[PDB]
Amino acid sequence: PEQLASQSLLSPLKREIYEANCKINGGFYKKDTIVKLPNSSERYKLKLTKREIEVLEPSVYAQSYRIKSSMKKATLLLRLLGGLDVMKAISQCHFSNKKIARE
Amino acid sequence: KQFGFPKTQVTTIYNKTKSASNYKGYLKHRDAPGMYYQPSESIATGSVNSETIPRSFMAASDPRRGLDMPVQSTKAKQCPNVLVGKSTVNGKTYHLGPQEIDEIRKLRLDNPQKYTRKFLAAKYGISPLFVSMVSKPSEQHVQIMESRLQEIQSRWKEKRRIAREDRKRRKLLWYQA
Amino acid sequence: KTDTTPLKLSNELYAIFKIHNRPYLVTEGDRVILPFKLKQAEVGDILNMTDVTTLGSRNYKLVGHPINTSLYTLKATVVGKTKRAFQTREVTKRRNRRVRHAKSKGDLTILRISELSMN
Amino acid sequence: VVKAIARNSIGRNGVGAFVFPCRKITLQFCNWGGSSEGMRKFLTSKRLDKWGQEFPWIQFEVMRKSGHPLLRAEYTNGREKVICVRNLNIDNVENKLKLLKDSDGDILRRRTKNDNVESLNSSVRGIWSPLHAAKRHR
Amino acid sequence: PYIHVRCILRTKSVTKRRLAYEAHLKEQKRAPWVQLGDKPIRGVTGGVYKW
Amino acid sequence: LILQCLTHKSFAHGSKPYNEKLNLLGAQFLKLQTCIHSLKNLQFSNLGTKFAKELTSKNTACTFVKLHNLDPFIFWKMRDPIKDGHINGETTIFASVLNAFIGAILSTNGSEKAAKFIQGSLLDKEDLHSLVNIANENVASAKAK
Amino acid sequence: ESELAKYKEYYQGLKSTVNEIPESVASKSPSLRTLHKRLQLPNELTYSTLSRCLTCPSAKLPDKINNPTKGAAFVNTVPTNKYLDNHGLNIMGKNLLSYHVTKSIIQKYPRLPTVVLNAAVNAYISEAVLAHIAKYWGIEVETTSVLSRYLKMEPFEFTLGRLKFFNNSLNSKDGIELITGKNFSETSALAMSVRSIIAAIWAVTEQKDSQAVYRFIDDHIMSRKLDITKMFQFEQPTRELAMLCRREGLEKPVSKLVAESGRLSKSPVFIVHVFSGEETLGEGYGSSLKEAKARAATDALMKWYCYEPLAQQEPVIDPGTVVV
RNA sequence: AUAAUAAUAAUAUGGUAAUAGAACAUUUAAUGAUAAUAUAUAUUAGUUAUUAAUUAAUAUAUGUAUUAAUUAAAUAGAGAA
RNA sequence: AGUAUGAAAAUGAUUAUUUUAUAAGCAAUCAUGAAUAUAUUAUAUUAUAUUAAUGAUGUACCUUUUGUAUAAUGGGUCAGC
Ligand SMILES: [Mg+2]
Ligand SMILES: [Mg+2]
Ligand SMILES: [Mg+2]
Ligand SMILES: [Mg+2]
Ligand SMILES: [Mg+2]
Ligand SMILES: [Mg+2]
Ligand SMILES: [Mg+2]
Ligand SMILES: [Mg+2]
Ligand SMILES: [Mg+2]
Ligand SMILES: [Mg+2]
Ligand SMILES: [Mg+2]
Ligand SMILES: [Mg+2]
Ligand SMILES: [Mg+2]
Ligand SMILES: [Mg+2]
Ligand SMILES: [Mg+2]
Ligand SMILES: [Mg+2]
Repeated sequence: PEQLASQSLLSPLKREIYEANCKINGGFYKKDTIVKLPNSSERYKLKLTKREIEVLEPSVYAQSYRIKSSMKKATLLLRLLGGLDVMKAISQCHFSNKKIARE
Repeated sequence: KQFGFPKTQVTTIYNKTKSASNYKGYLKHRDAPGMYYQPSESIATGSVNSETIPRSFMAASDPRRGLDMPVQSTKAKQCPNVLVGKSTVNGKTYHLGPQEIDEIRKLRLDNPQKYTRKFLAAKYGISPLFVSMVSKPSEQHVQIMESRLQEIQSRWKEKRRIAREDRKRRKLLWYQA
Repeated sequence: KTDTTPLKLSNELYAIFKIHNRPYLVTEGDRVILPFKLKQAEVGDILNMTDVTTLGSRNYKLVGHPINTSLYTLKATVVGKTKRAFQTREVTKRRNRRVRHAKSKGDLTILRISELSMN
Repeated sequence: VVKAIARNSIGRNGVGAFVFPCRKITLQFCNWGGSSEGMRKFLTSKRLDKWGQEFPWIQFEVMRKSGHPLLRAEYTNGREKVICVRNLNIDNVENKLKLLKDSDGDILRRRTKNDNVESLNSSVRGIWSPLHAAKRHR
Repeated sequence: PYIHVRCILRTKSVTKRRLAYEAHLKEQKRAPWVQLGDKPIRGVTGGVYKW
Repeated sequence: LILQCLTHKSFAHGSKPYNEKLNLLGAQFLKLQTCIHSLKNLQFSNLGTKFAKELTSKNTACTFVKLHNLDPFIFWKMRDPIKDGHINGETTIFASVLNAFIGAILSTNGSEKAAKFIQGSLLDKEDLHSLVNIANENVASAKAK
Repeated sequence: ESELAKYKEYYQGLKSTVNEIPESVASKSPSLRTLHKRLQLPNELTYSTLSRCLTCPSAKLPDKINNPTKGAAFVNTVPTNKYLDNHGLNIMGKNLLSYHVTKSIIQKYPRLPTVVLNAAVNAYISEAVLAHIAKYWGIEVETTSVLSRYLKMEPFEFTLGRLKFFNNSLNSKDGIELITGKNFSETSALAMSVRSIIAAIWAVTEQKDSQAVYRFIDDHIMSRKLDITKMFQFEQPTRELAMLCRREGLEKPVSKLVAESGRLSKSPVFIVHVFSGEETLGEGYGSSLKEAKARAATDALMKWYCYEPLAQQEPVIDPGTVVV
């Protein structure tokens, strides 16, 4: 199904705890915050590993098709598109001189 | 003078100037059996050792008091003062009365810019700390100068901000002892 | 004729004592690690040190070879007998295929200085 | 003014009372397998009774499981040592049992030369200070 | 040769803010520089007083 | 030491000796003595009773010292000089004074003598001014209200 | 022949033996005897009393049992008897430990400020330290289910030698860890066990030997290391030292430069002394005159507060904390 | 009058070519319980004086061992062509 | 050149921790600071693991030779044989 990692990998209660923790904490998990569950009087303190922290945050995974090129040729542009915003990277690929940029 | 032990120092059979840290010399040294007096070559800044407690801080009943351990090697005549207060150099004075203290308050609340702490101190022959003690500035004045501090802080760069936090932590570490 | 009042009147004391001539400098509660296996004393037993060389405070010290036992009291408690970490070395020559493995796991005995004071 | 920094005391076994490091030992044997013959005959050779009488502060457990024979010793500090005594006789099993009993459970470690005293106490004679020293340099 | 290019895109409103928080915490945890710092006396004790 | 026990921290801005450590140590010792008293007068079930709590409560000590007329010898600072002294927190001051006496006895004369003193004149049933009597009055008042 | 009836019989028997704690059954518990010998408890402290110390006041189960889906399951313990739990022993141990530790710390350091004294008492007898002492002693918590103990037919002498209380199965499973009161915390239960053991030692020993609860406390608690110097944090020690000298009969403290090297450098060294007349009250070092002055004042204050009197001395009662 | 383990005194323990004892990993044949609360494999961290096995956690497969042990045999051990 | 499975290595890109732009050689061992990670007895003044501050020591391996770091032979690496 088309849904995020937090929605696909967590049980309902753990999802509610995690979402409430992120909401109270500003949008992301923090180690120790007793969270209050809505329409209930019970409180929780979720505990996660850094792998869980990284995997539960929103993200999208894109894969290309079979591209006719070399890794040494792709790296020349993938090292430029390092941590740029996607819109900026799209512009750079639009105005690059390399055949890999279209793909 | 109370104890007449022979005086000795940590000895090395090797050369202390060139082999200060070689432990074999200290190990192989041999002192004659008996009591000795060898002073500690350390500063007593963070110690609570009975041998370092000053006499005035010990109970009179303390037998350790009569004995002359915390040797007064240094003499206060030749050591110059450090960051000393003016009153401590020439003692404190108690000469202002209620009426002029009240008028000091009125001036401070009237024109804090014109009647500053140093100005009042000069006028009335007191200390700026005393001026702050007796008087109190205006809320507008304190607000504007807090805002000035905020502006100065905001104009800082990353390195100066980190350096100031470091200064704060270091100063806090001064007093832990 | 050995006056010891300076060491009597002291809230902290240290002692240098020798086991099999190896010296150890300890204070009340320290943890000594003898690099050998004590077969005379079993775990939980108490050792009375009778080869103390020096007893010292911040500014005074008593030296003896050894010091008289009556003056002081130094007792240790054996807390465990264990071993070092296992190591293996390859002893071999420059153009020899044969390698001989020399394996080492020594023995240690842990002591806790239970009481150190001057009587 | 004075404030306090919260602290917690550090235990010192042997300074007051001594608590024996070894708390429990478990002898696991198998009724099938020649690797457990030594453990079986040790268990039936009137020796475990002597061990219990000699060390009444250790809890001895005897268990059967399919596999190689084991000796499981759990200590006060929370750690645990397991020894497989496969294909050992009564005396060698006893030697392993003595080894487990006669040791603290600390993780085996490598030490440097002359690293034989560990202290929590501050130095009676404070650290050397060049300004406060009997002989001034040059 | 044929290759493939893969990408993982994240959000500035979650990941970057969390990373900034963690970096801030590390900065606050960083120890200060003391001119006469209590640098440990490295080396074994030896069983004798050298001072 | 008696004067130190009868002087509170609020007097002379703590320049002269005062009783805080004595208060704490006496409070702990008296609590232990009252716990053993509840045990003896074996059964570990009377340690949380309202009588047990009131036996050490501050009001009990304040009333005890008032009836024992040790008030005029106590050094402390009246918050508002002319008004009912109840509002001025006198219960705490005098409870502190009594606990200070307990602690001073314990520190100077010893645990055995302190226990004898606390189990004697204090904490008695046939004194009519003892902490026990005051506790019965207080529990009776609580029952009435 | 139903197995449910056999389980009912087992549960009833377990409840009865936990309600009565008979010595005939408790004396067969290897855990209790091993713990007894390990701690060298008095020979007249009954194994039933030790098991009473281990058991906790778990009489009525909570309503959160009805909702395991909400993150809490309690299927490990049986109701206890209101007259055979360890509540009173816990209270008595609290009293004894507080009194003894406070007295010991005071008599060692007569001049400690109240805040530092409280901090040290906590450092010695806090809940965490007591829980660590329990686990170090070997007090182990019952985590298995009564049904599992029935399935493997476990004698009750094994359960009687385990710490028992309403403990939440599912505590941190899947990283949830629903919060609860202290009545469902293992740390508090372990501390309760230690305090109850202290109380039982006293209860059995006071008559013949008034002491030996105090000796046990010195052995297992006051033997622990604690550097009192690491519990201080001053703000304005110059002002505090001036006030202290004024309160005493000492001449005003003036700070003076004793030695200096490396001025006009990254890391200079200044040695300053706070003299009260001709007598040095504090020695400070620093990379700045201000640092050295502060360190000297703090050193003088600490020498004063942490002064330790000899055991042979007439008792020292301090005039109270220096209040400015 | 042995075997195992331990204790004391004494002697000995570098090694190419070479000689002589002992043991371990892999596979196959004979005998051979147990079982998903188990077995096998892999990674990380511990234990046993450690080319090997074992304990814990995690991952995959499997209602499961040519299993522990004793024998008999090898297409039985590779940085060197 | 069967099917299924396949975190086997060599090899490539990226991320994370750590060190690295005044320092020189088989790249490793020991000594020793510092950062980070994990830890349901870290009670801590704790333990372990990873990491080119810094110091000392250190002339790859086989073959064949009286004798080789030798600028004498053989080897790009790994898996299988
Ligand atoms: Mg030299
Ligand atoms: Mg070689
Ligand atoms: Mg050769
Ligand atoms: Mg040979
Ligand atoms: Mg030889
Ligand atoms: Mg072959
Ligand atoms: Mg190969
Ligand atoms: Mg090889
Ligand atoms: Mg080849
Ligand atoms: Mg550089
Ligand atoms: Mg180079
Ligand atoms: Mg030739
Ligand atoms: Mg050569
Ligand atoms: Mg070359
Ligand atoms: Mg070559
Ligand atoms: Mg070639």
